[PDB]
Amino acid sequence: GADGVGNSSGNWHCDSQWLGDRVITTSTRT
Amino acid sequence: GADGVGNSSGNWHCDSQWLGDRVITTSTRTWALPTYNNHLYKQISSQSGASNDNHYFGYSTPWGYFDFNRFHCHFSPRDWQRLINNNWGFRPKKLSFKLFNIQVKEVTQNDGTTTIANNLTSTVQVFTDSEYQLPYVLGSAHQGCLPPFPADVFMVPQYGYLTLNNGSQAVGRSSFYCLEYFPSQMLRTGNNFQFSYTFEDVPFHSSYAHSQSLDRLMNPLIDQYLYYLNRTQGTTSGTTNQSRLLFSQAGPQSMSLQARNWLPGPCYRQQRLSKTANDNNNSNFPWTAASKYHLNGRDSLVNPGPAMASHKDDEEKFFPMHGNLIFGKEGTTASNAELDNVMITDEEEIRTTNPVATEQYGTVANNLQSSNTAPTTRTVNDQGALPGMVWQDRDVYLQGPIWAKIPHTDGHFHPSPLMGGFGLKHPPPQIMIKNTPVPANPPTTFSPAKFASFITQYSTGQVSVEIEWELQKENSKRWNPEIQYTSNYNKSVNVDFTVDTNGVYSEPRPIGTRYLTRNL
Amino acid sequence: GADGVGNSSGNWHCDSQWLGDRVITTSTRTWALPTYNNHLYKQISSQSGASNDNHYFGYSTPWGYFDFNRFHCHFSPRDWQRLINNNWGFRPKKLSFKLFNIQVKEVTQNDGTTTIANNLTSTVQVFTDSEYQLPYVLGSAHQGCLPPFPADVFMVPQYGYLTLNNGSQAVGRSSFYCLEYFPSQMLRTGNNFQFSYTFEDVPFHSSYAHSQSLDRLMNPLIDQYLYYLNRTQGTTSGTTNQSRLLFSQAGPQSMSLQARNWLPGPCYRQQRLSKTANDNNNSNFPWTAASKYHLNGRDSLVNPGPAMASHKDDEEKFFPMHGNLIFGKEGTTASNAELDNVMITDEEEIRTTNPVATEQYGTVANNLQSSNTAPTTRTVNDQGALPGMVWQDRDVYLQGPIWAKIPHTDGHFHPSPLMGGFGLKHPPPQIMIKNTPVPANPPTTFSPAKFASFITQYSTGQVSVEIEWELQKENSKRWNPEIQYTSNYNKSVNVDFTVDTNGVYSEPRPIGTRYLTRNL
Amino acid sequence: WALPTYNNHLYKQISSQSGASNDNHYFGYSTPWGYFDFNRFHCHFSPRDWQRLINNNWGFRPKKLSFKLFNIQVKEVTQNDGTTTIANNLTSTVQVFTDSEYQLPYVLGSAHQGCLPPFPADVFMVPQYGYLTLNNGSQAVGRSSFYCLEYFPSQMLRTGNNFQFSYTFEDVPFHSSYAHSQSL
Amino acid sequence: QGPIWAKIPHTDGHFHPSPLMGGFGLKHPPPQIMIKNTPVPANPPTTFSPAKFASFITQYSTGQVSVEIEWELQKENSKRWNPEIQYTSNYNKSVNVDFTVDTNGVYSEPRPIGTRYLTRNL
Ligand SMILES: Nc1ncnc2c1ncn2[C@H]1C[C@H](O)[C@@H](COP(=O)(O)O)O1
Ligand SMILES: Nc1ncnc2c1ncn2[C@H]1C[C@H](O)[C@@H](COP(=O)(O)O)O1
Ligand SMILES: Nc1ncnc2c1ncn2[C@H]1C[C@H](O)[C@@H](COP(=O)(O)O)O1
Repeated sequence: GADGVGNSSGNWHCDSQWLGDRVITTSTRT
Repeated sequence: GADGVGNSSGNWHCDSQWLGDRVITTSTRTWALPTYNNHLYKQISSQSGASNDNHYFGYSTPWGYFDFNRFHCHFSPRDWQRLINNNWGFRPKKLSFKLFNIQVKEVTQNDGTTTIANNLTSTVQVFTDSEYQLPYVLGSAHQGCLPPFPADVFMVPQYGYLTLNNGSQAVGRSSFYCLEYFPSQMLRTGNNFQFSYTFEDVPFHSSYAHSQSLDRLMNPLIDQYLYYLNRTQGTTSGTTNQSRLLFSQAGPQSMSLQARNWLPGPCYRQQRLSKTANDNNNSNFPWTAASKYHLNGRDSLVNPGPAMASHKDDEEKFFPMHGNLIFGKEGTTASNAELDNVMITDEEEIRTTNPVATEQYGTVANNLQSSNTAPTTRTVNDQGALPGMVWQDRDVYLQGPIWAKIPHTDGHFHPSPLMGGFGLKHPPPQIMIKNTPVPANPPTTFSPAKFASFITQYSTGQVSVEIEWELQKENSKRWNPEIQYTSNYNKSVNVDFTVDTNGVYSEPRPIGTRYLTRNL
Repeated sequence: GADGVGNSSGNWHCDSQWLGDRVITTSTRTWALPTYNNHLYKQISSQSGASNDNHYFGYSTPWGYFDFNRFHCHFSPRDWQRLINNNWGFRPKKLSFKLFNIQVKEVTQNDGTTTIANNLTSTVQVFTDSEYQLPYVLGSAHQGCLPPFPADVFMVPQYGYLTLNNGSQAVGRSSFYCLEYFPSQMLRTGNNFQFSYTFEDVPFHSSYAHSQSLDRLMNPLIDQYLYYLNRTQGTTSGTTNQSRLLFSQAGPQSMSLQARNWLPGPCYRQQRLSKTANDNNNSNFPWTAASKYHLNGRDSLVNPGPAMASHKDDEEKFFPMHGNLIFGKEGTTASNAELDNVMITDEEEIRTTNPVATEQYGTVANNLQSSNTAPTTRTVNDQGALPGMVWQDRDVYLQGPIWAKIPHTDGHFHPSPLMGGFGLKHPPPQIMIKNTPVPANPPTTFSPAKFASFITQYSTGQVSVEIEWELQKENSKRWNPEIQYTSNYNKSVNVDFTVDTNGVYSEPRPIGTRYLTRNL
Repeated sequence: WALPTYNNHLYKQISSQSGASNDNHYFGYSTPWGYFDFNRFHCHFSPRDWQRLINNNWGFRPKKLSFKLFNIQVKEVTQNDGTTTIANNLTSTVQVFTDSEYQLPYVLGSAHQGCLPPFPADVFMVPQYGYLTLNNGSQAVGRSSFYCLEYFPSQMLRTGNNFQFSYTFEDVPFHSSYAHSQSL
Repeated sequence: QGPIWAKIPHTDGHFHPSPLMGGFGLKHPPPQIMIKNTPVPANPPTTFSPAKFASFITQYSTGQVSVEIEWELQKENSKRWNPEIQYTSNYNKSVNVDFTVDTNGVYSEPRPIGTRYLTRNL
């Protein structure tokens, strides 16, 4: 990825939901 | 390439992998560049009566330059080991030069505090002397190369050149060069510089040492069918036996008398020195007794002369007066350092093809012997070239020079860099660099006077050099093991080729290249 | 090829015919091979304190080898005549090696009678060093070549090689070679061996001699337009005539003073010897007064040095101290033979391009002459190479060496075999041969001990070598007849180049190659 | 290689000496057969090769195999008076076979001698085959096994005959031609 | 000069089936190759004998043998900066040459040779 100065290079993804068969854990920290 | 402010114009490429047939060395370092000569070209020259053999005339340029004419710039200690211990020979092939991540910081001394900030709108200028129109100042063992250790930062050297001179003065045929009269690419932050070069055909280096000798080349078991004269008088000496011409058939017994097909390499005798500071003469002779040449009535020391052996067997203490390259250990003043502070290189692998540097060359006749005259012998101290001579060149060490620009003259003999390496007609061109001058504050009234008030600023960024190396694999039917370079497995203080307690990389010893054996 | 017991695996091909443009020499001889070193590799070395310049270290191998590095191996006396008297020059082109009609005889000493019989189920082993991994021991004037006379039988020599050594001892960089670690073809009776080789590009030999001279190259009738200085003082000497600078225009009169474009070949002075055992000094100086070189602190005699002329005009009795190849007559001990038992070769055709071996080289200045100082002259005894020098190489004789393996070093000058012939990077590889060891009777109980009880046996058979030769025809506008080699038509005792009363071939004299004249 | 006639063309029952040792008791047989072995690295690698190998590779392993017997000669000896004469018995044969079904006791991999000489120029004597079986002291049990190598199909060779054999190693982990720079 | 392989015994269980003396543990290792001289009856009697034959002509066999083995290699991939230790011959002035025949033709292996000279991490 390649962008600029006043443009965030990512979002705050921190969440977890279940699939009954599996689970996805998303974590974001500073 | 063209991008923006908050976008890196390059990545950190520093690695090396092998192809068995060849090896690619990628190296990246961080560099810093000041403003040299205050944005000015200056005429430099020899001090008014300060020295005679050191007279000179030239100029100092506001430009800096990049250099990596050292093997340790590209190979790591380990890689160099693999290379040395496995290959008959090797050579340079391709080249990739890259400049990126440029930042121009301008500094201001306000009160008693130096503040440094970003001057984004400022540029830097690069160009490569590919037409070879600027004096080639590389291949002279100068400093300012790329750091052996990748983590180290370096300062970009300044460009200065010499010209024809008559003492402290110059001749009308001298030449003044302005690097501003060269088209150069100017770069802002986010701009990068690209360059690709292709090495010419140049003979592999000798990463080998001969297991045979010049005089020990024949068959130990069979006798020659040729005859030589070995007795001029000594007969059945008793009665009436003055003299008689007697010839012998060469045998394994007459080993140093047999007919020969080849001669040793040329020579230029060097003075013998001992490392023991008491074997030597109690006199200062590093100039009045050393071998030197002179041009235009100017003495110059013949430092790395023709390739000659350092010492004969069973000595290993007598080195030639500057008969080899000497490297200075890390942290050691440039002025009169101790013997235990330098690393002297031993050229004892070329004993079989080359004459000993300090020893003589041989015997020559110089009279018409007869009943009236006794035969005379002359000790030859200097030998030009001869039909039938065969020699091995010097050696390259992990920290030695790589290439050298063969001078553009009417004639050359065996154009191999005396300091060692690859002699190139057209070597990796010079890459120049300089901070674009920024005028400080100008007056509201017009001034014809030369501008000399500039904003103080320095540049910084990364540089990347990729080189491909062709390899010559080893094909020997030697039964017993050959000698290999290795680290001392013993319990040790510091680790060879490593940083210390306060972060300083240090190269313990010089590294030869000749560990593998090939015949004659 | 693969056939049976009662079927010859080859024919006797020995003949030579001419193509006017080239000549093919076919040669076949009968060979015999013993069991060398008792099926063992032995470490050989110099005697514990027997000699100093003759120290050595190497090994003795159970293998034999084939050699034909002598011209008389291929050319007959007559052919050599045609060749010499007709061609400007010549060279090697192709090669065909063939082994056949092999028979393995095993011998047993029963009581007081040696019985010899056939061991059909026994084999012999051949292989050719084409990768040049075994020390090249050929081109050293060794004996064991093919017999000059076709009817003669020869013994196949033994292979022995030398290595790097430190006196009587060896270095860790020395090399041990086992010829068993080479893939070899094993042959039973009815098997044969085949091999084809192709010579590289190598300059024709000089089967000619110059009719002009270096200094006698200009025009006898016209004067030069160049000027030289010939008078420094001698003026109209009488009144007030101390000195004056006077120049003359070169004329046919000032023949040895005219401007020159070229120089003679290099030189390395040799001592002058007389064939008359009374002209000489009453002292034994064949080592203490002879020209020699030294490597690694080891003296070696410079036998066939640079190509220099043997004697000046009107002498023909003074030969250089080993300044040429000397051949031994048939039937003459290897230890101190008489002067009337050897054949010394005269190099008196190269007088026009080469300096005299025993004589000096010339005059050199070595001071700044003036009113205060008298001009000084130095007799030059040793001259390296120089821009503008031109020389002729040595000569090849009917019984001289043919080729020589140019050593694999970093550098060579004028890589022509000092003993004469064709210098080859890749010369006709070495062909090895040895009788496959046959275990004698073994014990019913197992023994880990090295086996050393073998059946005694020797091999025999024929060998064939075919060589093609490219020729350089003669194109001269010489009006008068040139000199030709010829036999003495006079009533004679024995016939030149022939067997005697009890069957022994003998080569009367050495045969030069330079009988035809070409200009400069 | 050289091969004698072992056990005088006879299979012999061997066993422990009647009360000579206790932890060394044994029972087996001695066969008239010899065998080939090269279960030593120096049989294949030269000193130099071994160096290249060692100094360059993380690890290594065996893959394929090619066995060949040739140039066979059968010499018969006769002691006439006080002189041993040796000659050629062309019409005589030799017998080879390979235990590929692994039915004969595997006697290799026991550090025995008789391998191929480290040095190529050296000649060696072909060892003799002998095997052991279940034993109760100096005696044997009923469950012991007697093997006759003659009950195996074997190829007989005259002079000019040769023997051929190809084998393929199974999957076996590389050897550690390395040493750890870290510790546990 | 060490062993190469070893036949893993055919039992109900093994743990870490590596030859204790070192090398490659093989379920099915290079089979055994047998050799023997075919018995040749000496001179027989004109009268028939049921007795076991034990009079043979004394004879021995000889010839060549060839063994070709292919070896898979695992190359070295280390980012070690400083040099590693290597096996080498003593470059010093020496008596006899390591791994060589002597004055009367006897090959001799000076020292044992390890295999572990290169370093890898954990
Ligand atoms: N480093 C290097 N570069 C180029 N040539 C080398 C070098 N070292 C040795 N030589 C030799 C190889 C050629 O035979 C010869 C050409 O010389 P010339 O004067 O060009 O005819 O110079
Ligand atoms: N016998 C023989 N073989 C090869 N070359 C010869 C010989 N005799 C003379 N020369 C000359 C011919 C080439 O001009 C030169 C090449 O030298 P180089 O050092 O190869 O550049 O050497
Ligand atoms: N030389 C040798 N041969 C085979 N396996 C080896 C060897 N050395 C170590 N191992 C290990 C590798 C497998 O993970 C394990 C299988 O054991 P198992 O009992 O087979 O389940 O044994």
